[PDB]
Amino acid sequence: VEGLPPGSALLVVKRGPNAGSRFLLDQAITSAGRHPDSDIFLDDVTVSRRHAEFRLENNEFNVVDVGSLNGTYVNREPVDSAVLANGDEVQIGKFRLVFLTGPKQ
Repeated sequence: VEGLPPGSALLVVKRGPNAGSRFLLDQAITSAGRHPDSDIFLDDVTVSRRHAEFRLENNEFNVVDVGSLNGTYVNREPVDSAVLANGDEVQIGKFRLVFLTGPKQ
């Protein structure tokens, strides 16, 4: 995705309550959950208060499950963590997201 701040990435909701919504990943830790102060607020009972984190580490974005009830899935597989690649699908509750790489630093 050319039109993003250098070093950032984007998560797009492909399916779910807010299909079309998208969220910038441009910080060391981006929280995703039903907690009201989540950086990515996914307000559905299928989503844990603190469900996952998108972490920027060694110039790579990783998704980390932080003890969700239903799990965090990357390409349909539940993971404790995964280094994300362009086009990877991430499922958090009933939200189906795709991870898109942005421009380099």
